[PDB]
Amino acid sequence: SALTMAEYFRDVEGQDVLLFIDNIFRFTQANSEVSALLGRIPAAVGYQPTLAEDLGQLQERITSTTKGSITSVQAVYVPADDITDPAPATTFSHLDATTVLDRAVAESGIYPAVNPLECASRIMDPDVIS
Amino acid sequence: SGKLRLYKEKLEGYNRFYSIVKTIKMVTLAKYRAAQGRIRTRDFSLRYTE
Repeated sequence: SALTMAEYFRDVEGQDVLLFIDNIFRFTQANSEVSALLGRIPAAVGYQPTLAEDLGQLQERITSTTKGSITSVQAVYVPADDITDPAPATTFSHLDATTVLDRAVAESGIYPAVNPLECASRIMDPDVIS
Repeated sequence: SGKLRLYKEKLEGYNRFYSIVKTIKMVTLAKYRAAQGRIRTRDFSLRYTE
């Protein structure tokens, strides 16, 4: 629903819009809850088999086209601090800038608890930045 | 899975520990190999000191 509102502002109004989402994981979690009652065999860990396709359709809609631009900031919950989990991992390929927070950093009094060795950015290239 | 990787991280630490400790052995062995010479040249300076 919110993405549809942003798309209208992007296309019809031709404006540069911001889109904040918190939390995008719950979209996957909710579909997993209903997946069992829809007669679908659970996949690994216990998510729905359609985890990758459903998230991809939503993510591809969140993009900047020739008409307008959408700057999207999405918060991803890494269950039990396990970044190997299917949901957090599936969301890494659909992003231009990943900010990975670590509990150990926060416990040391460092805020924001960013682990720079695990973060990445697409524009970290000399051609784009100075 | 995190639980499995918890052991893997734990075993990862022990591996580096072995390497560093082995490096310590290399250092001491060199010092002992060069300090082994005194064994030849001792037991004669302290004669009238007795």
